[PDB]
Amino acid sequence: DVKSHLKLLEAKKNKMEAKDELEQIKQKEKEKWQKAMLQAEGIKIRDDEKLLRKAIKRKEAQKRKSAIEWSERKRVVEDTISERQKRREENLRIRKDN
Amino acid sequence: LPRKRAASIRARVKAFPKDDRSKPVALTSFLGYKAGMTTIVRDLDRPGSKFHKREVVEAVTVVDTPPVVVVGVVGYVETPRGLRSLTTVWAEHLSDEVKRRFYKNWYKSKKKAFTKYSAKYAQDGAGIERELARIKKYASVVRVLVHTQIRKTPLAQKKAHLAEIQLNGGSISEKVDWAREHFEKTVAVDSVFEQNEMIDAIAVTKGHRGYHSRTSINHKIYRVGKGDDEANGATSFDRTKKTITPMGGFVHYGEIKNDFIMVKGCIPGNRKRIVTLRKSLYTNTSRKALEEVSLKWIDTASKFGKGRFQTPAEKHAFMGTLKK
Amino acid sequence: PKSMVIRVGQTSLANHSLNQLVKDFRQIMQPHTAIKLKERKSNKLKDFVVMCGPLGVTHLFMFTQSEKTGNVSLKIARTPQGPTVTFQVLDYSLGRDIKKFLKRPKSLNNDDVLNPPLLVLNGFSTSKRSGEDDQDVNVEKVIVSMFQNIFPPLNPARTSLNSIKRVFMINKDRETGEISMRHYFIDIREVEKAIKLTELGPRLTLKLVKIEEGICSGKVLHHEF
RNA sequence: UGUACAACGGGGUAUUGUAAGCAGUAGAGUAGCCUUGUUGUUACGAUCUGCUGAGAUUAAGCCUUUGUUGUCUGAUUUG
RNA sequence: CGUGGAGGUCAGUGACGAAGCCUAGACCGUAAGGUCGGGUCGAACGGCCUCUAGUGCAGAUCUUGGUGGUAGUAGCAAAUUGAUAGAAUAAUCUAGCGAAACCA
RNA sequence: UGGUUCCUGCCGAA
Repeated sequence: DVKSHLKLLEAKKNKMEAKDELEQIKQKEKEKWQKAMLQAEGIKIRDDEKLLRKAIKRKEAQKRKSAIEWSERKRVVEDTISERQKRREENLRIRKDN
Repeated sequence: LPRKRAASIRARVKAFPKDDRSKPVALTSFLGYKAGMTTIVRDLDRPGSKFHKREVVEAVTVVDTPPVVVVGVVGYVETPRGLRSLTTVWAEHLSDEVKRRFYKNWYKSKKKAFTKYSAKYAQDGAGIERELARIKKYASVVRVLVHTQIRKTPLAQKKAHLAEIQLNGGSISEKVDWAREHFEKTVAVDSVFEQNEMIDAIAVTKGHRGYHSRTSINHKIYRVGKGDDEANGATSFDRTKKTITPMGGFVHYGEIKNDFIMVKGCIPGNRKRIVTLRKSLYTNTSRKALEEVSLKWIDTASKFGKGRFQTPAEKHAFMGTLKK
Repeated sequence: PKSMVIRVGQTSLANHSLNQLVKDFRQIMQPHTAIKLKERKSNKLKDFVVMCGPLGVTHLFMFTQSEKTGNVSLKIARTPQGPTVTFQVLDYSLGRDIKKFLKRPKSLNNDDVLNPPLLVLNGFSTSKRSGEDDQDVNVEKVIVSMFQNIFPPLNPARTSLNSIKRVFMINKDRETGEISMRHYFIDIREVEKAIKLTELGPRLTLKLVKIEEGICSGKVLHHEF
């Protein structure tokens, strides 16, 4: 999940901000060599600040679309039920007139 | 018409010209392969037109003509339900082109096509001659089975094409005996077609829309060129000793070392395509039909680029020597 | 594990010589990475391969010559986001010149050698330190991972040893600073072993330059000059 | 297992327009050197001339090939 | 004619199988219905003369329960330390989950 | 307003 990848991203950034700057530079060297090795090996490493947030924004927009559509479908169901009740009331009023 | 694609790439001849039984026994159509297009200078002989006795330049289409060979015949008897072949008759020795045509997997087949039919001339011919006398007796109309010498052609397909031709000479018995002599022998168009003949073309057009059977009629044959002639590209005016083959050859086709037909105008289909050349369904007399044309000059330059010579001897004569 | 080969740039696609190298690299690689019927590349498309390619391909290859200097370059890429490696060529050789220099009956033509090639690393890396710079050791290890991961992974007891036909070797001396890729077609002497080799296609030599991101000129990861 | 196919190679046809490099007295002129010129000559000299329709492309959907080189096979269905 | 219960009676039937269920098993009734065979089943139940009634259903857009199609469809929070996954670059397919409206 | 539960026989309108 992208929530969990953002969790691991923030955990990595907090571990880097915790440590000393020389240790930071050497750990950035370690991560760039190991990350290049795993990427060119075949492991798709998917950790970015903007891209993981935009994936979350797209998921949120899709869920908003779903909420609008489902709410509208419920409205249309209520409309059709109301109109069929109106039809049956009109039939009963005609049969009361007859 | 609904534009659905052609059934076979060899287009069908749905109607043949009228039978005259006072003329000798002769074919009515032919199957060739179109090489390409060029431009012909000739003089127009058309009184009533301002261009009378004037040089005209005309686009032509040339179809390579390998000599066609007859390997069988087919007689159709009339039924009240339509035409129906009571039988077909084959010759004995058939090429690998034709035995290839029956097969889909010739490269790995045991090539067992007409083996036991060859036992039918191991006998005197009794069943076969019974069938010939049957087609003498029955079967009012006669079609012959013909195929081309496709190995004598720059086509990459070694598989020749078989076709029926309605035989509009006289005497069904003399027709089938004519075909009997003409089994496994050759027929050139010089005994069939001639100069100035108005012919119709039956061909499948260029797919891309396309790939449809089309019959374009009334095309005057301009040259029945012989394969042995080295003056194929020549005229009484154009005294060069040169062939009909273009400078560099026909584009995407190859050459014509065989016979050829140079016919006026255009034609459906592309190059490398099987085309049926049929004689006209009636005697056209339009004076566009009766015209005995007389050529003057033949373009044989390159269509692979902007050509500038006709023979390479002309090319060396103008350019002189080179560094190479 | 599919792969691409493209020459990038006007100078590259202008050169008919580099087209021969494109053809020969297309002839070397495995049938899964056989890019064949991609011979006619277009003037319009320029880094447009990254939009349709990663639907079904990995590990792209780039050729480029600088407009200013007379040197042509290889780049090795991943179509997912990864690294690229930049190389200068050394001693470009026509396979047709290798024909005329020494005639050998070659099986590049027939479809019997429609088979994947193999991995030989001629001391490309050292797991030992051997120096003061361990980033060079990291370069060696990452590029080892690259050549073992461009080709399909071979857990060897699973692998069928019937298809051997194409073999491939990368020669790295540490003192030369030169990596050379020379491949041979194999022959079998049936002595229960002994195996002959014959030259097949292009022989080359390269030089390490730089490490960028897998999208070309994205992020320059390592300089080496 | 064959005018068999294919990779080369060759020839043909077309495209572009004199390749790289060599030589110069050709080069508007500037200094330089004396043998101060009745083209005295040596250096720089965009360029020009000869080698040179030269050099480059040529089927990827052009044509041809007595030259070389390799090749020919598995899975399924029917009386 | 049928149903629950009650008085009398058949010294009625019944674990060697009551009642109930099924019965492309037979029979008698004009019918309401009744009788038997067979299968299943396990503990009560019938005939007759009377009494008594919360006593007979296809509908009431009846009540409650169960099950359909819709439909593997809509669609993916529609109910389900944190969240449909997989692939398409971190911008259509598969997989998984899966409705309701309505329905002489 | 809509619904309103077994059969057969006899009599049977406006």
